[PDB]
Amino acid sequence: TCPFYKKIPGTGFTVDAFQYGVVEGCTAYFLTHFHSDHYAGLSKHFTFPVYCSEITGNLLKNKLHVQEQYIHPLPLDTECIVNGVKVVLLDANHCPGAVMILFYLPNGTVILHTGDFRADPSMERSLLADQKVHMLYLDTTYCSPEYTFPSQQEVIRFAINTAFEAVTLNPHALVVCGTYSIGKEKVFLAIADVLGSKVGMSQEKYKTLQCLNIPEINSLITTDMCSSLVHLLPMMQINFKGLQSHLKKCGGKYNQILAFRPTGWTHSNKFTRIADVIPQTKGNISIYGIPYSEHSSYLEMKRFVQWLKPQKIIPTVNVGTWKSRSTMEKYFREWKLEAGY
Ligand code: NI
Repeated sequence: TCPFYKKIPGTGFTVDAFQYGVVEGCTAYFLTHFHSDHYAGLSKHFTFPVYCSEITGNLLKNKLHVQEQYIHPLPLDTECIVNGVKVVLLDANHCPGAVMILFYLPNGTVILHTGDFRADPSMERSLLADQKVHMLYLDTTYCSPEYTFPSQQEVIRFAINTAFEAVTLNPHALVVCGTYSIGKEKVFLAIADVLGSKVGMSQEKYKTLQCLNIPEINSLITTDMCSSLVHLLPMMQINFKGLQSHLKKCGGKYNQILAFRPTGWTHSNKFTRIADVIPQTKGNISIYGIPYSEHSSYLEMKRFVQWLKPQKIIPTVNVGTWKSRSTMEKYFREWKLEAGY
């Protein structure tokens, strides 16, 4: 049965609620982005209307085989009527195709559902500036002050410099990057660009990337492993065993692997600077864990919420324990008392 935080009061709408069967009263199912916890339950046998971005729509059709007739893509930054309710989709600065959804209820209440997001100051000059928000359905993944990590720009700078240095010293070194979902494409694309290479990957991952509307993508990726010195592999293969096995497969073309594991937050963040990160090494294999986040840091989240000044906050992440829920409620009250709303 569908939890309260996936229901939109005063509508027949749900958000990211496809694993509960037919939801009584739901006339339109919104999907914020193509991550499996959020789409869990959709398949080619779904027959209710699905509203989403163009990109999410490409992925539902090609990867999940949902039928065309039930896919409803909406452009971003555009007032749209759905089943007689005005809605707007906003870029969530998460993975490709990810949105936030603004709902303008028939009684005058305005609701923002963030989906998954990485808050940014640029959101303060979107259509959110223009009117008041009563209720906020908030991605609270990292809602605790221990959660620090650097900017995406700093992390990409570290990766580009690390890779270019290693391959310029040893032209026979291979770079490998792990992936298990869409998102974080900048990691492998920025590294391949500095090396003057395409990125090689499986047929299944190539297909996924072809759904994402990335400009000039045909110039950046390929299924021909041999021609490429940046390879993508499943995240589960990013360990000494998996990589050894992969190097065997390249037929004596390379004698060193340098590998990247983009993680979310890891406790090494509370002591160390990005500059000072060191790999795990065994032999001719080095693995770097880099903190490339597509969710808000605690400070970014706090800034956003203090700017928006919502009347009520409903968390959508970390909701399963009493201790989590109580901790999040304490920070919302500090923020409100500090800012005066
Ligand atoms: Ni996500």
